[PDB]
Amino acid sequence: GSMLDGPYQPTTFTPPSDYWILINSNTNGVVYESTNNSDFWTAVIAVEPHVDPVDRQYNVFGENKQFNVRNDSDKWKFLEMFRGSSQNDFYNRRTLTSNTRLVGILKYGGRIWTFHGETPRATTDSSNTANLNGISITIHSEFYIIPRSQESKCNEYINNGL
Ligand SMILES: CC(=O)N[C@@H]1[C@@H](O[C@@H]2O[C@H](CO)[C@H](O)[C@H](O)[C@H]2O[C@@H]2O[C@@H](C)[C@@H](O)[C@@H](O)[C@@H]2O)[C@H](O)[C@@H](CO)O[C@H]1O
Repeated sequence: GSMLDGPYQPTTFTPPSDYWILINSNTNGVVYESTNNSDFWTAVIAVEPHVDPVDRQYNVFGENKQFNVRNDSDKWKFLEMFRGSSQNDFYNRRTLTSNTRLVGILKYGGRIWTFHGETPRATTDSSNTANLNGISITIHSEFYIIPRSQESKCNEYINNGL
């Protein structure tokens, strides 16, 4: 393969450990939905530039939800919405403000890692789970696969683009 392997078309799958999934977001709305149905639900919402605070409807994990969103940047903003238990409300856990429209997720070392902050200085952070292998993802845009060992490149792509 290539080190940067893709693009792959939208699908649902169980990500392999130790590869970055790099998603080229092409629109507003749900970029991906990821859960193991027990303790980990993350959905990322894309919010186009210059959106004043507004309540929008999104379907996530087959549930209509209303999220208040805003973006006061020229860049796109990606909202990580999380719940760690089925009955809890989703909350906005992390954001990534980005000119490149690339969003990253990785299973590595018992945890899920994602990029947050603001390009070109976006950085990674981890999220815990007691069922890492059970996490599946439905990705609604094209994506790429890059080994964790080449995170340096992944970071470059997240921060400066393809
Ligand atoms: C110390 C370490 O290995 N950190 C890993 C993370 O990689 C770091 O990511 C931060 C942003 O949050 C910085 O970019 C930092 O430079 C990164 O460390 C560099 O790259 C990593 C992959 C290693 O090669 C390290 O030697 C190098 O300095 C990484 O994001 C997470 C999740 O994969 O694991 C951390 O251990």
